[PDB]
Amino acid sequence: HMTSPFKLPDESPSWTEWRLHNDETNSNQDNPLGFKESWGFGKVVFKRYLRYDRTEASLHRVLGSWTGDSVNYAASRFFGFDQIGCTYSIRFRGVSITVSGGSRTLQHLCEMAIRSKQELLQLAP
Amino acid sequence: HMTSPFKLPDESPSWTEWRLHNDETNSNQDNPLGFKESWGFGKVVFKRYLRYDRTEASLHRVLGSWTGDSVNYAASRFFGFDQIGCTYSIRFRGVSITVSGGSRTLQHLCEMAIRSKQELLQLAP
RNA sequence: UUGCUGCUGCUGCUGCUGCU
RNA sequence: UUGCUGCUGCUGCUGCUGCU
Repeated sequence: HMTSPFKLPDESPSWTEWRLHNDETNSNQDNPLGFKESWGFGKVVFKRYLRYDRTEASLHRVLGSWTGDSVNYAASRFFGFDQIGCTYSIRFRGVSITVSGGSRTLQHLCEMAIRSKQELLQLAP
Repeated sequence: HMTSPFKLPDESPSWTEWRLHNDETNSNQDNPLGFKESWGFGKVVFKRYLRYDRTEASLHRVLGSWTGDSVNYAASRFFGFDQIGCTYSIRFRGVSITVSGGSRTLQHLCEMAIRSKQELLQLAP
């Protein structure tokens, strides 16, 4: 058991739900069920698939999936004298963004990760 | 010879200039000579080190180092039926951002790359 | 484009090394 | 933190493969 940086649980679709969504949507790279994101600290990675429908209500919900404080609490379990690498990644509609650097830069990594997340999820389709 | 996506030439400092800058600046991860960025198309990568001093004039100059059109002109030299991977990376003050995906998403990659570049270069120190 | 296995080729990050 | 060499460990992207 490990404390996760995420504050919402994973919502990965089953294979059947994915196949049903594929049968009832025209392009499904344009209209996925949601997006995937992950936070890596040294060799430990935590991942989420979150549903997102491009409304303001849904954007607000998924932007609450991690904060600077929840990331710092989870990441500090792995910190010591030497710096470790930290990475946030998010993929949505065929585009991935990663924000990465050493643990001494974690506050800045979170600031850039949250802004990347918001821009990507709001990208004109 | 290859057509580059960049519209400004490389400004990598020499080793001596870097050592002189290191002797006259207090922290040099806080106050680097500039930032590094690269555009990768399949296995071909183009890189720049650009000087940047955190003023509006300098931000405006370095945001002119590539556009959607200069990236598309350079990247289309490598396109064909199958998609290739495309990646933009930028590192500044210890934080790297990469934006990546397949060549069919290149317009969106540029849109997200330019926004990432601007946020990172404007990040509060 | 759900999740995962094996292969490939590139990148990015951390640490280390030897120049510059 | 200039640029580069060799090592390491993770990630991300493209393509391919076999489930789900």
